[PDB]
Amino acid sequence: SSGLVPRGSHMQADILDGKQKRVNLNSKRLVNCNQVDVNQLVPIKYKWAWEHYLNGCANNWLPTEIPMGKDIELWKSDRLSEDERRVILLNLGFFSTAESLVGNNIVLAIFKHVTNPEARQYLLRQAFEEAVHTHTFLYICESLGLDEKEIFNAYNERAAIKAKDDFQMEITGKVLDPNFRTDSVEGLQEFVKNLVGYYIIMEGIFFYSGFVMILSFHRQNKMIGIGEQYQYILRDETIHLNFGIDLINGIKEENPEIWTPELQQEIVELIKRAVDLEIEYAQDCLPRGILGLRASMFIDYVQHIADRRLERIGLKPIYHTKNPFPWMSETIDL
Amino acid sequence: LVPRGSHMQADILDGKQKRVNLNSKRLVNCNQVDVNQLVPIKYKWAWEHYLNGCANNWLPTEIPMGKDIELWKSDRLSEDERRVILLNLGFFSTAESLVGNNIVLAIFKHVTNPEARQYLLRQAFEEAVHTHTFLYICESLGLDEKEIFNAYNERAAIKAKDDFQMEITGKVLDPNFRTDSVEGLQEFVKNLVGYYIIMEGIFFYSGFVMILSFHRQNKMIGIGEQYQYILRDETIHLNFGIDLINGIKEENPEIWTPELQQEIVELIKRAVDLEIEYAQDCLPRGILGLRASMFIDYVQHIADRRLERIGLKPIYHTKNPFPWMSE
Ligand SMILES: [Fe+3]
Ligand SMILES: [Fe+3]
Ligand SMILES: [Mn+2]
Ligand SMILES: [Mn+2]
Repeated sequence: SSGLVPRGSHMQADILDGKQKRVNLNSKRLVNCNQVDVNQLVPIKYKWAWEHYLNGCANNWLPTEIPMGKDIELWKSDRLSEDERRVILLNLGFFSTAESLVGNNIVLAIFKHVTNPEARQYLLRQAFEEAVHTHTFLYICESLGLDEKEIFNAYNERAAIKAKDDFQMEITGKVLDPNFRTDSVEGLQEFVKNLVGYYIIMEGIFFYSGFVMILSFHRQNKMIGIGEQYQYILRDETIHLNFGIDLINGIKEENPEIWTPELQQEIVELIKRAVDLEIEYAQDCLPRGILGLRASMFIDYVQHIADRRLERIGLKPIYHTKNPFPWMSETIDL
Repeated sequence: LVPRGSHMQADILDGKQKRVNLNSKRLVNCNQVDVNQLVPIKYKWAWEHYLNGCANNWLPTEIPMGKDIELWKSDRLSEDERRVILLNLGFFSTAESLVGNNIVLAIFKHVTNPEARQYLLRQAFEEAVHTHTFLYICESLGLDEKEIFNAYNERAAIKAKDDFQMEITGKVLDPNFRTDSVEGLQEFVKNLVGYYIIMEGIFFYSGFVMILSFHRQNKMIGIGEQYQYILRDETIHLNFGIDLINGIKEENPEIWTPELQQEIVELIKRAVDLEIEYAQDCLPRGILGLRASMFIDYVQHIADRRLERIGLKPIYHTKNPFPWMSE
């Protein structure tokens, strides 16, 4: 399309004042943007957000496409230990509802206050991916003949799962309040803490420990169907986390006055609390070791990724621990 | 039988009470029961819509625009033919966002059911794809994107439609809005009629016809093919909307007063008038295969079909002048 503009190829305006509402690119903002029309996608300002959207759209998969026959045979055999089963069941219990918590938070809390069409475009992709992930866990329950009411209620029945999710509810903050606003320093700091709570802590910390447990099974040729689905989930979660980081940093950069010593320290403490709860959860999963996994490795690993998340939002590492699972940064071609 | 250790043991031997009773679940106003837990699924129609939507994955960038680009830049299309294309792109480019934003900002909060929400997530993402489609068309054809996207502020017949949409949206966005009263739930249902029945069910279908008529003549087939994928999505959106409205009615028969029914009929009547006005702005003279008078019949025909689906009497009794749109 480098050819001449043909005559008659523009549409005539019959509202002479309408032109003024065309969106100026440099007037667009991540939050508190009421000066321009939020319904028009164009012109795109946040290329990073649009890129995340395009990348996510290229990652389409469904749980129902992954064969579970071998997982079914292994699950029904005596070849899995009781301790191996416990790891699997606790993870399916935590994940089955965690995805709904992330998904509902995108819609009910985040979307409204991210006043930018290209970022909202990503958010709708992300929320849909959370639906696919919830579907995954129903598909696993039904494939393996598990009691799905038992699995989905896990966060009310297992203390270490509940403590993680109650912590999540607390960091959700006042954002769900219908009268909550981001057009003050306090409001915007509150909103960023929600973003840290969901992108950095829930998706960036609480999930990864489960990923290691399940992908370890996969590495050992056990439950490769569940493992393959978690691989697709991890591919999604990586983008989710990167968008969150970009959103947080962009908001900081556009509103530098919210990023105070006090807020920074508050964020570190929430992350510290999250690390402890994740370690406690890992201890509940592994009271005894399974092949290549024990609770003590998760002390180092959870602290390690916590450091990586901290750096990405401009805060200093605080644990300085080794990563006992370097294979988690392997490229998987799906 | 099942192997030993296939169950998680509770250490909150008290949390089992929070398991969801299937028959406790409701479409709206359901805060007795844990809305985060998907299972047990009560509304199978909603889950079915979700699965069907997921099998329909497409991306506008999968569809070659080479032949469309060549045709757009040549002298082969008349000024009148270009006019139909530009106005439709103008309307659709932002209307998809209006629908997508309403799902999230209005509908999701008040549909207190996980399987129905699951579908809403799919629908909202589908609207994001549709929006991407219009950006892709603009970039491909070298159109002034700000001119196309701002069309609903620049063209009277388009603005009239979206001003009407804003009115029928109601107070649903208001922080003080609630559905736990007859009046509240009636207003919520009117928003559902406004978006599923009117916007998606009438305004969009009329535009489908205009673009797909080009496709039928082998003109702008890249755009046409994208619209076929959009229509495929839109069929399910409408089907879900109709199920949701009827489901809410059945569970809350007190809202479906003679007064509400008549209110809804008047809203559909106005929508019909506005779409006919829009069709006449699109086709002041009429191009090959398209005259404004055919849209008088078509808009009325589909409005009748939508009325029947939500238990209202058809009022126009006009025939379908585009039998192919059925196929
Ligand atoms: Fe995620
Ligand atoms: Fe739609
Ligand atoms: Mn997820
Ligand atoms: Mn649409």
